[PDB]
Amino acid sequence: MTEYKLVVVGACGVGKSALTIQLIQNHFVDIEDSYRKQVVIDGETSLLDILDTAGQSAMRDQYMRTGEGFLLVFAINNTKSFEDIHHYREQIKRVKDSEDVPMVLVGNKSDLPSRTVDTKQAQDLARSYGIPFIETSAKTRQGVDDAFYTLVREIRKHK
Ligand SMILES: Nc1nc2c(ncn2[C@@H]2O[C@H](COP(=O)(O)OP(=O)(O)O)[C@@H](O)[C@H]2O)c(=O)[nH]1
Repeated sequence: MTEYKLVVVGACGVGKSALTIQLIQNHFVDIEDSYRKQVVIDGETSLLDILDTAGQSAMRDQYMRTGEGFLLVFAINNTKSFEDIHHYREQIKRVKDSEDVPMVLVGNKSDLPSRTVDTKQAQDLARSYGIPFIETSAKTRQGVDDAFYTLVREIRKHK
């Protein structure tokens, strides 16, 4: 059976944990740093081993090296978190020592009316990196499966 090591990166408070909890435990409440569950994606059974991190040591650099795919998460009501995305992508590329690393850009908190990051901005950035962009809400579950499953699919095309 296939195991996919995924890493969810992004600034503090963007909803990395909420997204992962929603995926794995199917709920949202307004504490675990890692998660593990077997799911079926496009008919293939996959064990997802997922780490949520903001980069703020030995475990971290380790999980980056072996992480096979990365969700780059920002919140649509957090301009700084969007600006931080470049730093996260560059850091990953450095540690992987590679230019073809599976990634997906995730704009979370899409249910909220406060928006300071335009969808156009995010789409343009994703196009530049050559990766998918998915709008999500850990609260409503919008895009949650799609974000993670799309990443798994990026990992497959990569191999
Ligand atoms: N409204 C809304 N709140 C969210 C969403 N995702 C996370 N949150 C809230 O944002 C806060 C920080 O989320 P958290 O998962 O701890 O962020 P993390 O530091 O990236 O893991 C918490 O109060 C969450 O309930 C979302 O999609 N919508």
